[PDB]
Amino acid sequence: GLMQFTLPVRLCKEIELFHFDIGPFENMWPGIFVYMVHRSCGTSCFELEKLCRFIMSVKKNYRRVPYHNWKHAVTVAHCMYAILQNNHTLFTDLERKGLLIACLCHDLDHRGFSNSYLQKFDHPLAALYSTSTMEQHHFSQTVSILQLEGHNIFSTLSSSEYEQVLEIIRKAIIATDLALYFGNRKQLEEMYQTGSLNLNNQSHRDRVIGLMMTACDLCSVTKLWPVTKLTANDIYAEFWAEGDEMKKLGIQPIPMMDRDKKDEVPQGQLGFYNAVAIPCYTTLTQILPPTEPLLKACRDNLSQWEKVIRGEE
Ligand SMILES: O=C(Nc1cnccc1C(=O)N1CCCC1)c1nc(C2CC2)ccc1Nc1cncnc1
Ligand SMILES: [Mg+2]
Ligand SMILES: [Zn+2]
Repeated sequence: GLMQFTLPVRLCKEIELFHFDIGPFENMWPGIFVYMVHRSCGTSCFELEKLCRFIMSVKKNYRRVPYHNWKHAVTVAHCMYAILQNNHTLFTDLERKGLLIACLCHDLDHRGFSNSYLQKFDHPLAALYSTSTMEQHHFSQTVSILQLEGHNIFSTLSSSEYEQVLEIIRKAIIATDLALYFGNRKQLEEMYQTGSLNLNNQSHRDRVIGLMMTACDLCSVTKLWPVTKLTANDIYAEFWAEGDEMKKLGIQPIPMMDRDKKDEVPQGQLGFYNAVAIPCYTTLTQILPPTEPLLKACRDNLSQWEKVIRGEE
């Protein structure tokens, strides 16, 4: 109970910053996450014995894929931890509990393939879940791990607190379906400009939390340039693997996914930062001013990709 986690000084300090990289030492990532839960939620809110067993079962059910892996889970959790700490009073004790857990579990058992690829392959998961295929599977896996003996970190919540937090986690994980992001941000944009945004409206919170999940999920675009550049390699390793599999099914893949069209990556990133990342963090900064560092960082990286095209690296 009096068992704080501490981090080495540089981590202790840098972990509060949005642009923090969790490092190449796998074995520290659980302590990092526990540290985040304790400082964000309390040393009280989860029985340590149970959290650790949950964290290690979640690690076990991420696969050894280049991008959608255990490292991504904790990177995404970290970003949500930074947002919650810089917007202390805007969130309930329960939202803080469920959101860090939602981020850790949001890509559980990802196989390194898009919802589209499942649909054209005709994967059983596409039979069982027609939209947000991987995302409904990710939530399904979360509930599975929560139902293993000695794994229910939510044991101490009232029945109604319990349905609230599992409903936050479910909406949170579904929101990470980037197909849903576009409309969800358009509505938040419209609601913020016309000033009808109201954080006591539950349907309004849901949208705001959805955008936070999109923000946290893309936070590799908000790191120092060298982290962003090297993460971009990982994401393209999966994209091209998927393109190979599309060709294997007799389907010309979109260029993003074609390893022959590697030349066109820097323009691809421009499109992405402009169509997705920049608008995402803009609307998020508008709703939550303290998140501006994510927007500043995203812009630097957009500018870094512009330098790539102009042959300046
Ligand atoms: O780069 C990404 N996507 C694209 C690249 N090239 C072309 C088109 C796209 C694209 O998805 N769209 C949709 C509509 C706009 C174009 C990208 N995608 C995603 C998910 C959407 C899967 C996550 C991160 C990403 N980048 C990235 C991540 N971490 C470090 N550095 C860079
Ligand atoms: Mg995902
Ligand atoms: Zn993700």
